[PDB]
Formats: sequence, structure tokens, C-alpha cells
Amino acid sequence: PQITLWQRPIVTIKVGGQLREALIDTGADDTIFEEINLPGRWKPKLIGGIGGFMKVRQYDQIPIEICGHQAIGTVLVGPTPINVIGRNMLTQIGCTLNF
Amino acid sequence: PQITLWQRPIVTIKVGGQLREALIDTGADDTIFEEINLPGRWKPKLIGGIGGFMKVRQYDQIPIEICGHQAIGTVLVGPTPINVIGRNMLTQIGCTLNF
Ligand SMILES: CC(C)CN(C[C@@H](O)[C@H](Cc1ccccc1)NC(=O)O[C@H]1[C@H]2CO[C@H]3OC[C@@H]1[C@H]3C2)S(=O)(=O)c1ccc2nc(NC3CC3)sc2c1
Repeated sequence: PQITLWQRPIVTIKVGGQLREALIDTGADDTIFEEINLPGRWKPKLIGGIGGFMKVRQYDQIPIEICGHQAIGTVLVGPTPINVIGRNMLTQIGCTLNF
Repeated sequence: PQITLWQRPIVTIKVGGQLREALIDTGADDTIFEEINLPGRWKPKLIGGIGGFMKVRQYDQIPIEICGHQAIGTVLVGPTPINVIGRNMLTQIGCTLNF
């Protein structure tokens, strides 16, 4: 759909067989969830934001459904304050900015 | 214009008489710049992100030009890794998400 920005642009997602809410985040290169349980092998990764860096687990080739749209890609798991859908997934569902 | 997300959605802004580049950031409630010199009174503020909290100066009712569009609002100044235009300004210029 079209989403205005008067409120946080939060959408419902399905990942790893679990349901979560996440922020559509154009300022995020990558996609980050707190407290999901994904299968398989992962790589430790350090990522930087406001306030410094945080350690995450990097999982590759993870299917995700984002407001009804299917995608597959890297998902980072770590102690983010809010789950974020970043550009690596937003490009797959055709998300654009308009003004 | 329309902006796709294959690259970071960086735009040119004018604020405090200075020219900067900034990321259009739908995941940001507020607007944050590193190293700009704004006039007048400010109040200290702590804000949270990935990796923890950071101290910023909060300046209110600051005029800003964002890719040619005029707005006025709160601008935070502090050691962010990249300048971000958040929803407090994006709503003023009519920015929306589309997919
Ligand atoms: C900082 C920004 C440049 C990047 N971020 C995305 C932002 O959209 C972030 C989302 C968020 C919201 C809430 C809490 C935590 C985070 N927003 C934020 O921190 O906003 C803050 C402050 C601003 O106003 C209020 O609104 C929310 C609060 C609050 C005060 S990220 O998460 O660090 C981030 C995300 C993905 C990512 N991928 C990388 N890959 C590597 C490169 C190859 S690096 C990387 C960094």
C-alpha cells in the first residue's frame, strides 16, 4: 500500500515461522530482528548505529513475508530496540519513497 | 521525486545557512545532524538507537530545506554516523512509502 509517516511505519511480517511487527526503515541497509529463532548456521557480525555498535548473528537466505509480499535475504538477529526491515528486503518488495 | 532503495536515499539539504547531505530515514522519529552550527538556545537530550544511547543538543523551530522543500522543526545535533532526516520533517514535505 501507500504508507504515510505521521506514525511509525510498522508492518506485520512472518519470518522463521513466527509472526512479528517491524518498522519499514529506509535508513537501514540491513534487516534486524530481536528475539527470533532462526534455523541453521550463522556468522557473528558487529554493526554500527546511533549510540555505537552491537553484536548480531547473521543468517543468510532467510525467507520473509513483509505485509503479504515474499522476499528472501540476510536477516540479522540481535538486541535491537525495534525490529527493522532494511533496504536489502525493501528493494525486493518494490518499496519506494515519494514526495 | 520518487526515490528507489537500491542505494542509500541521500539528499541535499540546507540548514543553518550550511549545506549537508542526509539520509531520508523512515525509521527515525527525529532529525539528527553531526557537526552543524545552529544559533540560539538548546537543551541536552539523550536518544537511543542501535548500540545504545547518545547525547545530543536539541534545537527547536529550525528552518530546513530538504531536496528543495521548505520545513521547520526540531533538529538534534550530535555524533551520529550519518545525518538523518526523520519523520518530524518528512511529514512536512509530503514524503510517503509506496509498495
Ligand atoms: C542510525 C541509522 C543510520 C541506521 N539505523 C536505522 C534507523 O532507522 C534506526 C532504526 C531504530 C529505531 C529505534 C531504535 C533502534 C533503531 N533509527 C534510530 O536509531 O532512531 C533513533 C533516534 C532517532 O529519533 C528516534 O527514532 C528511533 C530512535 C529515536 C532517536 S540502525 O538501526 O542503527 C541500522 C539498521 C540496519 C543496518 N544495517 C547495516 N548494515 C551494515 C552497513 C553494512 S548498519 C545498520 C544500522
